[PDB]
Amino acid sequence: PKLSLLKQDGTNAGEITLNDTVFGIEPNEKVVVDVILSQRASLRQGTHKVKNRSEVRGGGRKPWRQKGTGRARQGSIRSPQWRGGGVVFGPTPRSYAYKLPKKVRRLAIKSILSSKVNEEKLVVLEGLTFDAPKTKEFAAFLKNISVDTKALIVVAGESENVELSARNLQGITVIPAESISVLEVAKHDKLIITKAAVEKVEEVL
Amino acid sequence: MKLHELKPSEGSRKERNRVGRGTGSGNGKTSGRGHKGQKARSGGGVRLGFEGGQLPLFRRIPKRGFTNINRKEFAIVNLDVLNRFEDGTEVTPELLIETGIIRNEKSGIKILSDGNIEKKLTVKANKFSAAAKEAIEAAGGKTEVI
Amino acid sequence: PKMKTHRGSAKRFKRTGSGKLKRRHGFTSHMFANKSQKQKRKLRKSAMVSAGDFKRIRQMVAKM
Amino acid sequence: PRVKGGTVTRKRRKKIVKLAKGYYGSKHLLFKVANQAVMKSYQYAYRDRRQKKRDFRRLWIARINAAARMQDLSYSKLMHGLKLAGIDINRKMLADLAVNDIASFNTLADSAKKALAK
RNA sequence: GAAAGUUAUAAAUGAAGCGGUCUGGAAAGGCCCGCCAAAGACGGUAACAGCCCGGUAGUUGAAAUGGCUUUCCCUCCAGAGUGGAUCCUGAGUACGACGGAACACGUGAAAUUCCGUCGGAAUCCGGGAGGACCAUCUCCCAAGGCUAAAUACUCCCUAGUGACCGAUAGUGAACCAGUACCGUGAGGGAAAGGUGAAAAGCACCCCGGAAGGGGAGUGAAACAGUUCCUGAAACCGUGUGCCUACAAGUAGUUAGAGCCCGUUAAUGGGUGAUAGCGUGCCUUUUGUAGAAUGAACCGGCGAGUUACGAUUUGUUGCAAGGUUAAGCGGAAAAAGCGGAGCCGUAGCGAAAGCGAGUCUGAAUAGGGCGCAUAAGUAACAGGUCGUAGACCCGAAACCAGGUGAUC
RNA sequence: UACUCGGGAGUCAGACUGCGAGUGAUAAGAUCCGUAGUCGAAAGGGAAACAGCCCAGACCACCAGUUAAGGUCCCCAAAUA
RNA sequence: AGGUUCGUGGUAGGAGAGCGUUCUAAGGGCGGUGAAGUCAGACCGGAAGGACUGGUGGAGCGCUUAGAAGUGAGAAUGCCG
Ligand SMILES: [Mg+2]
Ligand SMILES: [Mg+2]
Ligand SMILES: [Mg+2]
Ligand SMILES: [Mg+2]
Ligand SMILES: [Mg+2]
Ligand SMILES: [Mg+2]
Ligand SMILES: [Mg+2]
Ligand SMILES: [Mg+2]
Ligand SMILES: [Mg+2]
Ligand SMILES: [Mg+2]
Ligand SMILES: [Mg+2]
Ligand SMILES: [Mg+2]
Ligand SMILES: [Mg+2]
Ligand SMILES: [Mg+2]
Ligand SMILES: [Mg+2]
Ligand SMILES: [Mg+2]
Ligand SMILES: [Mg+2]
Ligand SMILES: [Mg+2]
Ligand SMILES: [Mg+2]
Ligand SMILES: [Mg+2]
Ligand SMILES: [Mg+2]
Ligand SMILES: [Mg+2]
Ligand SMILES: [Mg+2]
Ligand SMILES: [Mg+2]
Ligand SMILES: [Mg+2]
Ligand SMILES: [Mg+2]
Ligand SMILES: [Mg+2]
Ligand SMILES: [Mg+2]
Ligand SMILES: [Mg+2]
Ligand SMILES: [Mg+2]
Ligand SMILES: [Mg+2]
Ligand SMILES: [Mg+2]
Ligand SMILES: [Mg+2]
Ligand SMILES: [Mg+2]
Ligand SMILES: [Mg+2]
Ligand SMILES: [Mg+2]
Ligand SMILES: [Mg+2]
Ligand SMILES: [Mg+2]
Ligand SMILES: [Mg+2]
Ligand SMILES: [Mg+2]
Ligand SMILES: [Mg+2]
Ligand SMILES: [Mg+2]
Ligand SMILES: [Mg+2]
Ligand SMILES: [Mg+2]
Ligand SMILES: [Mg+2]
Ligand SMILES: [Mg+2]
Ligand SMILES: [Mg+2]
Ligand SMILES: [Mg+2]
Ligand SMILES: [Mg+2]
Ligand SMILES: [Mg+2]
Ligand SMILES: [Mg+2]
Ligand SMILES: [Mg+2]
Ligand SMILES: [Mg+2]
Ligand SMILES: [Mg+2]
Ligand SMILES: [Mg+2]
Ligand SMILES: [Mg+2]
Ligand SMILES: [Mg+2]
Ligand SMILES: [Mg+2]
Ligand SMILES: [Mg+2]
Ligand SMILES: [Mg+2]
Ligand SMILES: [Mg+2]
Ligand SMILES: [Mg+2]
Ligand SMILES: [Mg+2]
Ligand SMILES: [Mg+2]
Ligand SMILES: [Mg+2]
Ligand SMILES: [Mg+2]
Ligand SMILES: [Mg+2]
Ligand SMILES: [Mg+2]
Ligand SMILES: [Mg+2]
Ligand SMILES: [Mg+2]
Ligand SMILES: [Mg+2]
Ligand SMILES: [Mg+2]
Ligand SMILES: [Mg+2]
Ligand SMILES: [Mg+2]
Ligand SMILES: [Mg+2]
Ligand SMILES: [Mg+2]
Repeated sequence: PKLSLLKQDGTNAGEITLNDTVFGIEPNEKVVVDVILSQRASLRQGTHKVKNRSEVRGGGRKPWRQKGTGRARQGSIRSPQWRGGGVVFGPTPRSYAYKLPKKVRRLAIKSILSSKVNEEKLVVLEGLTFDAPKTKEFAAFLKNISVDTKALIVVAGESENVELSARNLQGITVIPAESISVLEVAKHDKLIITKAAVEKVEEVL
Repeated sequence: MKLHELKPSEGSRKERNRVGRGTGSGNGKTSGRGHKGQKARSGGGVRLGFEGGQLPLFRRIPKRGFTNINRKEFAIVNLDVLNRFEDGTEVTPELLIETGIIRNEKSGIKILSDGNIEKKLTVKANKFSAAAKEAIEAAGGKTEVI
Repeated sequence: PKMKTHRGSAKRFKRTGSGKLKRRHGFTSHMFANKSQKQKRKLRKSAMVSAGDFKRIRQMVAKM
Repeated sequence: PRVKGGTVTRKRRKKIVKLAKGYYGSKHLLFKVANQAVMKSYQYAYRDRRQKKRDFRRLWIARINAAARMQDLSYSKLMHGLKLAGIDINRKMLADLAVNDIASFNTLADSAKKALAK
């Protein structure tokens, strides 16, 4: 609802007002769990396959006479109990992705994006720009505002070289203000969001 | 959310039951199937309607009727949903579709006389029941058929 | 694949307003000289499927 | 993902074999035979915990009887005297006196005779 | 037929620690200091490396050949209006009879399309269809031909990915594998990975014909010595503490003396003279120690799964409403858009139809079904069912294409 | 305890003993019914051994006590009452 | 959370609570001062099971909370060695 606006160099820049219906609702923990699993279950390729008893090479011929030989009755040398025989059930190529009703996928983003505010783990910034791509200059900026951990830079527009001079750093990820999602926000500890990106998050919901 | 502390809603997820894994689980040797039947074999059982030879029920009662090809079915609106309109306006089928009362227009709009109306309204539609017509006439409204 | 309706049952069963099934009496074709009329008046009406039969044939007509 | 069996089958089977230490022949070496012996030993041990209580009580009775006959009595006619006189010492303690401290056993037997007469 | 640009087929350049100290055979590891980053992808190096090597991001590069895209060149070109006497608009065809087939449609009331045999129109005032057929009306010109894109597949090449396998697994084949072997032939078809960082792969002495050993030496390790990382079990041996040659034994368990030891230290360990009780495991059965069935022993492998639907219970979102499908967008994402559609909100009747009622009935009667007495829907998870090999192994047999009279 | 609605099954080869009948020869550990018990799916104690007979229903431990059927000369606990 | 009463044999079968295995995500860890594996012990829990110490081995592996399954073998005149 009310937060302190910070300049790029780390000083103060005034104060900002966040909408209460977006950053101030009571979180629904039992919903955020479901949405995280649904998005994580939909990221797996599911490319796995084995060979049945009808796909292994060979077979067909009955190994030996049904009766009188003294051995056990057998029908093919690729039966499941044989050595080089085929698998019984095993895996198979298969999709895992599923979605959730739209009114729930919008409540989860409100809950996860408001849970940070309750934990004082959100930093609103006046404007974050770099004239030239320089990873040295970016890491110093993370020293102006005490981060020392995984972050998530959300920038809306401009941002000439923000996306470049943060790739090499490990725990830092930059998303252009429409890609914000439940899984990414929950995955990263802190949340750095510029002033111009708050409106775009606000207006979509 | 602290992905290291996920806890789903209680009762929303249960555990698969796997049969044929020893006799301590109660579903071991025979796996809930009994002993030596047709139902105890792989891909066993009989058809959905089969009765073991006795004549099935559907084959000892007669067929009945036919299906009309020119069947007309009307979209139904009662009188209670007609109290959401301020008195004076002219209610028309093209107005009723937008306000969510009628999703699809099947073959026409028909007003039935369930409930009661208290606001003087003028309506237009394709059909009226006998009791519905008088109800909106006794409210000072007028009845017109498109 | 979606499971198929039993067309034979769909031609002689009727679904009522409470989910039950309505049928027709089945002794009404060609021996009306051997039936008293009290026995013929009752047979031209319509009955209901019993709970034992419904418990067996409920899936043959599900999207009817 | 495949789950190949390993380090789990032999861990359970080796535990059963070690429980069959000291058995004759293959009963201490082979899993199939040793499993049947370990199961059978438990079934025996379960029902000798019942017989052990019966076996000892028959031992104490036979020792009270032998000591009581030296005083012109018998077990049946001695144990009646004690109850009729109010002494509640059980068989385990009574047999202990008859072997170690026979002097006190006679004092108890004298009270038994008094109860029988009066 | 030329000119220009782009791409594919070799490549070039490319930042930053030999930092100090400890263990160590060896530092990439621990502790203390620094630095680069449009470069913290991956692999190698004597153990885990952004700063040691090949490299990576970025920026460059084509003699020659192929591809694509533009331009030039080259090549080829009549379309509007009115009248409209007269002329033309696909003949053994369009239909029809008989016999078959394809149409979801099994000759049925059977339209529509095709094939074989016979018969056989009109041609602009004309002809065909709208599920037999006639009249009216509406739509359209068969019996000549061509046509890109949106769709199906992967023997291959380039760059990559995986809550896929890891030597009985994954292709039959990680190894000179369709090989060895079997068959006259068609055809069937295996087993088999690991020294060490580096061969430094054991100068030399002794036993022996040799093999093989014992020292010596290399190595961190030779109990790593040319099936060589690790090396379980069955199986075969050597030595030793306790018991055993008057005893009738599903081989144990309970009581127990003697002898010998000394633990994850606690009413401890090994063996046990003698005494009581005691007819293995599974399957199938009214009933099995069973003289009913299976197993020589050890080890690995070996059986209720998945997709799409139906129903019911639990949880979550919204609620007289609920919800999108295909598709556009994008990173094999997340939003946003997409309301076509589906379920519910009204039922009764074969149907016209009527409607909180309706149907039977001559009936305001009675009775059947319904409201009164009203919660659904989307998603996930569990139980069960249907279609699929559907819980795993097992026939004798049937059909289709081929190989065989060297017996 | 009943009853109603809903989800999930298994079973349809039974055996013997007492009583009432049929077939049989007023035979069968025979066969077929009705009625009660036990076994099936039940260990423990007694009938020498002996699923169905008699007593009686095992949650675990105890080197504690009282009883049931059946027994008290020795094997073998208790009366040479 | 604590009491009172009544119970706790069990085949086919129904319901519930759990152990262990491989992999994935996050947190937090140990390991050449010796990981997994393997051998031996007289330890711990109600069971499936879990630690500790010592030898061999010579480089990877646990713990916590969720998720997904090629998920646990003593028997098939089972296949291979
Ligand atoms: Mg085949
Ligand atoms: Mg074949
Ligand atoms: Mg294979
Ligand atoms: Mg369970
Ligand atoms: Mg059971
Ligand atoms: Mg079994
Ligand atoms: Mg069976
Ligand atoms: Mg059955
Ligand atoms: Mg109807
Ligand atoms: Mg009739
Ligand atoms: Mg694996
Ligand atoms: Mg196994
Ligand atoms: Mg012994
Ligand atoms: Mg270079
Ligand atoms: Mg360089
Ligand atoms: Mg050193
Ligand atoms: Mg160093
Ligand atoms: Mg690396
Ligand atoms: Mg090493
Ligand atoms: Mg290495
Ligand atoms: Mg025609
Ligand atoms: Mg014809
Ligand atoms: Mg015409
Ligand atoms: Mg018509
Ligand atoms: Mg039509
Ligand atoms: Mg044409
Ligand atoms: Mg192989
Ligand atoms: Mg191996
Ligand atoms: Mg040859
Ligand atoms: Mg090597
Ligand atoms: Mg030598
Ligand atoms: Mg020599
Ligand atoms: Mg030599
Ligand atoms: Mg040497
Ligand atoms: Mg040396
Ligand atoms: Mg070594
Ligand atoms: Mg070493
Ligand atoms: Mg090695
Ligand atoms: Mg070796
Ligand atoms: Mg060994
Ligand atoms: Mg002797
Ligand atoms: Mg010790
Ligand atoms: Mg003995
Ligand atoms: Mg029999
Ligand atoms: Mg058999
Ligand atoms: Mg045999
Ligand atoms: Mg085996
Ligand atoms: Mg909508
Ligand atoms: Mg009624
Ligand atoms: Mg099934
Ligand atoms: Mg020939
Ligand atoms: Mg029921
Ligand atoms: Mg019957
Ligand atoms: Mg019967
Ligand atoms: Mg009977
Ligand atoms: Mg008899
Ligand atoms: Mg009999
Ligand atoms: Mg009989
Ligand atoms: Mg009973
Ligand atoms: Mg039985
Ligand atoms: Mg008994
Ligand atoms: Mg008995
Ligand atoms: Mg007898
Ligand atoms: Mg006995
Ligand atoms: Mg009991
Ligand atoms: Mg007594
Ligand atoms: Mg005696
Ligand atoms: Mg029980
Ligand atoms: Mg169950
Ligand atoms: Mg870790
Ligand atoms: Mg492992
Ligand atoms: Mg170890
Ligand atoms: Mg564990
Ligand atoms: Mg483990
Ligand atoms: Mg398995
Ligand atoms: Mg063999």
